[PDB]
Amino acid sequence: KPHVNVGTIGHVDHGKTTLTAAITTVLAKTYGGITINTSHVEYDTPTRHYAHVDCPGHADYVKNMITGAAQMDGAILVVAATDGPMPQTREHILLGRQVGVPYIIVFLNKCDMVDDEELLELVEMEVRELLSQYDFPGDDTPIIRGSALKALEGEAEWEAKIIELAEALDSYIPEPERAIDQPFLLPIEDVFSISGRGTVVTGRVERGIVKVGEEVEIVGIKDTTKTTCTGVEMFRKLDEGRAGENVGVLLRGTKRDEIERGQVLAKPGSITPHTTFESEVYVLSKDEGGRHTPFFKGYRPQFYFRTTDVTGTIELPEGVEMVMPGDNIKMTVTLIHPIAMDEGLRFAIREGGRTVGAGVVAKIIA
Amino acid sequence: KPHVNVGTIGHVDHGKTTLTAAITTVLAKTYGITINTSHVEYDTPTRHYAHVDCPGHADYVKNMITGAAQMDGAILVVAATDGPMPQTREHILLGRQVGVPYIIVFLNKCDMVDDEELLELVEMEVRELLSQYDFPGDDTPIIRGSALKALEGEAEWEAKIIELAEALDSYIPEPERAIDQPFLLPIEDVFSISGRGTVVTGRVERGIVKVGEEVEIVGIKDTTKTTCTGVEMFDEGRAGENVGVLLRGTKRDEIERGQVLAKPGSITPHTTFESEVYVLSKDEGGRHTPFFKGYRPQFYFRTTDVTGTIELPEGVEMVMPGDNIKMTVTLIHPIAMDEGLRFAIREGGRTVGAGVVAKII
Ligand SMILES: Nc1nc2c(ncn2[C@@H]2O[C@H](COP(=O)(O)OP(=O)(O)O)[C@@H](O)[C@H]2O)c(=O)[nH]1
Ligand SMILES: Nc1nc2c(ncn2[C@@H]2O[C@H](COP(=O)(O)OP(=O)(O)O)[C@@H](O)[C@H]2O)c(=O)[nH]1
Ligand SMILES: [Mg+2]
Ligand SMILES: [Mg+2]
Repeated sequence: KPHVNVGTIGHVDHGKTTLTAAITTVLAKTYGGITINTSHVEYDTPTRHYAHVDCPGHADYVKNMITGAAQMDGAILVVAATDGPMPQTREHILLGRQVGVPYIIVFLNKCDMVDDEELLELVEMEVRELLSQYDFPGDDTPIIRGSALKALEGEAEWEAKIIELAEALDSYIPEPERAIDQPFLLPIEDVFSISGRGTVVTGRVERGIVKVGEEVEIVGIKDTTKTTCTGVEMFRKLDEGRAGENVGVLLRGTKRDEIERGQVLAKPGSITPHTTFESEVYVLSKDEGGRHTPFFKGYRPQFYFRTTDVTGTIELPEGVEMVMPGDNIKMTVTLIHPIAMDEGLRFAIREGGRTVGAGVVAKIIA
Repeated sequence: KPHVNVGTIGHVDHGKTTLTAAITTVLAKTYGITINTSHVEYDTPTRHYAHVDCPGHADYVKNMITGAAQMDGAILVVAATDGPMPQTREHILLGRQVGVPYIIVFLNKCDMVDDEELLELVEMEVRELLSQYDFPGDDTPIIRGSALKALEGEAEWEAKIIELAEALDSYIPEPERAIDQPFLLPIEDVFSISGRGTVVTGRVERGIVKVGEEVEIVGIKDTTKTTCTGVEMFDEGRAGENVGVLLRGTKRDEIERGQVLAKPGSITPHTTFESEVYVLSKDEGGRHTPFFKGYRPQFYFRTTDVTGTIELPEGVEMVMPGDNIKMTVTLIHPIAMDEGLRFAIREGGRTVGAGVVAKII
């Protein structure tokens, strides 16, 4: 069955842990470095298998969304009807946009505590306005009015709202693109000359398929060039290399001195090089073995993108003067040379190979 | 001259604006949160008065809870024609809760009420209301007047404005000056200055700290005590000055922002208190929806935020934007506090409410 990665987000005390348990309980009855703190559960509807991540606190949601083990195919925003939207409601929607969470469904929780239908519609309208503020489609967003606690306790009218939520997961969250179905991309690691064959470049194929005879672009670091794949070897047992495989790709004519580590091989026109991008960055705390002191607009660390690192300079948002350990911030980075990147690409910030930060490319500038 | 802060309270249309004008006129010839105020100053022979009046009920609620000046006394205006009305009662109760220490009554519109029995009946109702809220109803000065006929220059009614001013002068004591109260310093910055030791900085709120004096360190953690070994201004530090206080012994990790330095014994730490709270309206940039008993915002006391949980009054289920309510607050750790301490209610460092400590539990 199709595998979908989801997770709960929202303000502390709004009911993310309770909802996580209610979903597991009801679906079983009905259909039966950086420190990463997570709760992991799996559950099934008739057509799909879900892997669900919840986190204990705000800082953990920030780290999961920016560098967690699984990319969320969709998020369940939990909003308590009693408080309405709160600061981490807003912060988690914003972070969802910045890190590329593609869909959000809302579970309006604690509706057992709110008798007033006008009050429920008022909270729903505030949530849709907030979703639309951050470029989610607030008017089309599924909003389920429920009680995680009364569903976990076995009340039929509230268990029905959990079923309604799972029906929205199935209908509203599409399966992501499989890596094998995306445009070919190989992050280049080693570069060899083989006598009377030519230049071989190695790496693990990230996306797609490369076949003997296909044109490839060499993208990043230096101006983009093009060549032809004249052979493909797979490391561990017509010729081709597939997403997830370690391969050696033989190139026509390209010399050792015309291709390097940290460039990519890609389907021509599928990916572009950039120096300048907006990002969301988590700065490691002192307890995670990161920086002890804040940094300012001058800071010049190394950015680690796939198989290489590149120096760059940062700009901070309007009215922000410094960035403290453990903070997350929007920063505009200018790398000393271009790197192949799309929105959603993860990177590390390092100081002599101590990790000090984790980022996601939010928006490419020019 | 001694400076005294006063103001008018009472029900819409009972004559607070008219009385404000009448006092000014007769004394001259004789001698975020949206803050809406009318400010006038007037003098008696011995005292200078700064007087605040407000246009609407919601403005009087905001002035009492978060106004720039603590009232030393309030003039309650009651129309003899209506008697006490809902905002009469609400302002007296709020006055008790925010610690307004004296109320004088101006029974207004007596130009419209020819019947002495009826005037005595309104006076008895006002005295009973004041006593219901622990003001001294039986001994409260009550002046029978007409703000309008005084403002229009009728001598019989101008004389009652003079009677009201003589009551301001005799009934309202001057407040304690901050310089004469026990030393209190809200702690902001904490430095280690090797060769001297730990300096704590802030603006002296009350009193004087002198080199060699013992201070208590109050709030957040269990109370500790040490000695002042130095005072720098940015021998002593006085109320209103920015200072750095050097401490005997204390390490940078044994003192923190949000604690206070105090005269020992003068202030105690508490988690639990009753408060009067004004919740900002949507138009003031506050909350859009009501909150219920589970709400857990931050409470800003002097120099620091502290998370807390709330209990509402019996039979209150929710609090709307723009409402003012009595709430019981339980903070996650103690804060040095007395009755009358103001605080902010914040969401993500953004202000959603203003309150005052009414009773320590
Ligand atoms: N009344 C009510 N309480 C709820 C509901 N869901 C959760 N709670 C309570 O709210 C509190 C916080 O829930 P929890 O799931 O731990 O919140 P989290 O911080 O978002 O994970 C717990 O006491 C829950 O029992 C609900 O639907 N109705
Ligand atoms: N007859 C009479 N009318 C008065 C007196 N004092 C005020 N008024 C009138 O009552 C109305 C309300 O007065 P105002 O001072 O604006 O009331 P506020 O809402 O309490 O500020 C106005 O029409 C005044 O002229 C008074 O002593 N006698
Ligand atoms: Mg939880
Ligand atoms: Mg008025």
